[PDB]
Amino acid sequence: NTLRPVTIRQILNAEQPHPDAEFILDGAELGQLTFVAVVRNISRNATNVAYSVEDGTGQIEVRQWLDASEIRNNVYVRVLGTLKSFQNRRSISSGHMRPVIDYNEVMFHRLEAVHAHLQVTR
Amino acid sequence: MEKPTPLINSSMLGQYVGQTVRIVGKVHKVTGNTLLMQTSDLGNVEIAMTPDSDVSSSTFVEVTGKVSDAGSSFQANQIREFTTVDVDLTLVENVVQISAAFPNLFSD
Amino acid sequence: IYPIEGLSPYQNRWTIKARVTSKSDIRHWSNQRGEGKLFSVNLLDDSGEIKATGFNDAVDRFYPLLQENHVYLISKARVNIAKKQFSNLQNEYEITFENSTEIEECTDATDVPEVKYEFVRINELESVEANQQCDVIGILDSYGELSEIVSKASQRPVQKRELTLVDQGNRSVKLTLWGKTAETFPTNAGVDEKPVLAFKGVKVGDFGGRSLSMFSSSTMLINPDITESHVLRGWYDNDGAHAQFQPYTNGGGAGANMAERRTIVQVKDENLGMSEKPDYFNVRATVVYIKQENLYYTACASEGCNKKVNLDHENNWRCEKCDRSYATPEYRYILSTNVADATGQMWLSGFNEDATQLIGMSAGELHKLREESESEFSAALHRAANRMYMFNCRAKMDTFNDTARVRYTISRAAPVDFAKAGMELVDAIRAYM
DNA sequence: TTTTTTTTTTTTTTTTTTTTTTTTT
Ligand SMILES: [Zn+2]
Repeated sequence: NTLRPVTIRQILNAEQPHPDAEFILDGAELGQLTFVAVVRNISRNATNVAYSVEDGTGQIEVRQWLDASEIRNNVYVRVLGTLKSFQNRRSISSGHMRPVIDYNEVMFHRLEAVHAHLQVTR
Repeated sequence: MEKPTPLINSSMLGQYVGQTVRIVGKVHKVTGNTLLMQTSDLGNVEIAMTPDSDVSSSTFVEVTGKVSDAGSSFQANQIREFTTVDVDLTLVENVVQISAAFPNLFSD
Repeated sequence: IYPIEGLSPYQNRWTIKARVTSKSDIRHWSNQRGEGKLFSVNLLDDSGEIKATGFNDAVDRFYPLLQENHVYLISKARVNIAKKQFSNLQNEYEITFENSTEIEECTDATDVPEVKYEFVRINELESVEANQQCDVIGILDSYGELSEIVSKASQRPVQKRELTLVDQGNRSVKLTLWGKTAETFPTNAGVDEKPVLAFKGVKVGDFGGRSLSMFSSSTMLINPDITESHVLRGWYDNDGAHAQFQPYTNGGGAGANMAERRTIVQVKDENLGMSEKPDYFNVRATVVYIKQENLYYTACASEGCNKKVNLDHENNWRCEKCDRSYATPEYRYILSTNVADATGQMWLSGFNEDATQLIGMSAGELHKLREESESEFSAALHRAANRMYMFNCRAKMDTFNDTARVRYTISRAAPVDFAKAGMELVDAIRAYM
């Protein structure tokens, strides 16, 4: 049970063995995952906050649950979450979402995804 | 759909005429709505800036922009701040190169 | 004849003139489709360096034939894509010896460059950073016995030996030999009468402040005819074997790092801290969860004292050890935190110092915050997760009433240096390309 | 075609195994 650094593209290319199962990326279970991206839109609901998020490789929705005014459009963020499917759509269900520390983290993150992919793959 | 937006340096401009790219650099000069940027590449790039941009008071910047058909000019769509008032450009160069080598992760 | 830099898969008629700078031991294996042997050699000329490898029958044919620092005509071998995971060189290509391969030794050494040395004096080593290549010369003082240990990392026996090296700096440092070079060490001539030993490409470990270890690619010479060695020979024989020396220290781990970097899967797979002797390690991990209940305990208000206190009969806080009571308790952390990386998830415990930076608040400050709303208190904890650290840890056995659990303790947690963690990853990646 | 860079070492502080984002689009 793991925390996989991934690009939105990998999220989008992850296979779901049809029915409604666990996702699979590079022949490995894709549960919890993390990535860095730029907020492009913010939609606020009673139940959740939905962000449209994009990292130069693809775009995805991440919704985090209420039970964030620092976060705004056009801002880098670290996303921690679980990959989920509803009705043929993929989105991240997130608990934690933080304004990126410095830009070097964005760079560090791409490498971490490469490195991870390389290690599951050889 | 969202087309991937390559992270590029100045030498890759030729490969994306008419396409939207993403580029990082240290601000050299700002002359009206034109920005002069130094890339990890060590090459400089002319960026045409949106009316609302306070780039002047920032050190490193990330531009999402469309490459213009003359050489290495640029119509800024969006712009992202960094440094202080400490981006590592060598790190950046390497990420550019490495990202180019893994299109399964960074592209279509 | 071709320069080394000239070699490619696209040309098949070639011969190189090169000197062997280093040579591997003979490696054996087994698995599923295979099980065999190989060795490799590094080669140098005016144009550059290249790795060559022989498999199975090529070992029998060439292993005896090729000797370090000697110069050879090599011909009619395959140029292959380099496997950089197994090499220190930057070359895009490497050479594989086939059965048609011609090797004949040369009488001219003048065309071919000789291994250059950039020596670091033993006293200067503390300025070189760990896990880095370095060159060292000095007098051999003595050497350890050969020890055989199954590395928890691999799970295959290893021959090991330690040498004590000394220079004009009056400081001594330990250096580990591995494998066949380790065993055969006293075979070499003049080894007992205080020889000079010269090392090329040696790993700097921080075990005992600074210590040394060899790589596959590393090289040592015994009394080379080099101006530096005559200086030491002259020096040692005149007043060197007269004065006393310094150990460096800050049994056997010369060249090792007191807490090698590991992944969570490695830590568990290697059963670290499952035997009596504690283990130490570093892990880059992300805080995923902090346990709310029992985050902190009420502690003794005595200077220097931290024992847990309890309410007495006059509703004061009583300490046993210091046998007294205070109106106000001190609050100290007993942090229980779940951290994850790409290989797994693991529980860590932290104490007052390290847990404070993990929350950005002393345990007292947290307590007060909880007294105003649970919401702002869980925000603080919720805010503390999704953050990345280098964790320095020990792993030990605790004995909870007969039963026995391993625990992982944080001794230091530093926030990740993204730039530098980045360059590490670059290096790591380039090895797959 | 084919395989890896190896080891080693200490606090004072509660209880003993923890719940990670919970349901809408
Ligand atoms: Zn006390």
